[PDB]
This record gives sequence, C-alpha cells and structure tokens, in this order.
Amino acid sequence: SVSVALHPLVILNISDHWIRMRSQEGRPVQVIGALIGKQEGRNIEVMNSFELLSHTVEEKIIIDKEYYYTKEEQFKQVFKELEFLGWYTTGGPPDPSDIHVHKQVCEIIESPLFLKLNPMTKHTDLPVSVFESVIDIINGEATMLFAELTYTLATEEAERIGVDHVARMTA
Repeated sequence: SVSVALHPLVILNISDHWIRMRSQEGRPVQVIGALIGKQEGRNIEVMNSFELLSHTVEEKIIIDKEYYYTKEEQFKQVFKELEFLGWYTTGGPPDPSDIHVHKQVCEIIESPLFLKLNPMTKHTDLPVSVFESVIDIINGEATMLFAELTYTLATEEAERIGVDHVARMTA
C-alpha cells in the first residue's frame, strides 16, 4: 500500500516511446522503460521516465541490465536527488509476460511500481494504470499477481511550462 502521484511528463514520455518505436518498426510494438522520482514514506511521486533496452531470449523478454546501470548512472549524474521507482510497458491488462519482467525489475529495486499504458483506447480518457505486485497463495503455491493502485496527477509549480501551457498552443 502506497500513494502514487504521476507527473504528466511520464505519460507523455511513455506514449512518445511507443509512437517512435511504431514509426521505426512500421508496426505497433511493446515498449519498456524505467520510472524515476522520489518516495517519502508511503508517498511515491513519479517524475520522469526513460527508455530501456530489452532482448528476446528463449521467447522471453529480458531487460538489459548493463544498459540499465549505465543509463541510471548518467541520469543520476544530473538528477542527484531522484531514484529508480519501477518500470513501465504498453499493452492491455497485466499478463504473465509482465510478471516475468517484473521479477527481473525486483532484482534492481525492492517493491518496484509497474505502470501500463494502453495505446489502443478510444474511449478512456487516461489509459494509464499503476500496479504493485503481491504474492498470493490459493492451491498450494506462491503466485505473483498485480494489485491495481489508485493514482493522482501530481501538482506542479506555477513556473513550470507544463501540459496546460503547451496545449493552449497546439489547437
């Protein structure tokens, strides 16, 4: 149980990653990355994200750890006060592939957040969901599942040039 505030930039970044990869590959593809921000007590503020490299090995998605560590290192050289908080991907509801990848991310951080963005909604006006993992037992054995969390959009400073300011210009 945590409270989660999401900065608009995170949502825009993830959609951007998906749009750019779809253009590059000529088809929609799943994209994966890191969530960055701050946590104080049970309160998590998700401030930014960045793309991560993965490889498909024996038909499974493997996060490139060496890529991640270099990427994190460079990010922290600039943003000294921010921390890795979890990971994101795109698609529908959480699935067994997400579970397999989440277990890798659990090797980087204790209790990573998981954010999924659905790039194929036409109806929902914020196709983003956030999860934490839980280990449930029902017929003998530990089973990792995702529990969905409520989130809010993070309050931003008056001097920030944010989504409202820029949206006034686009249309």
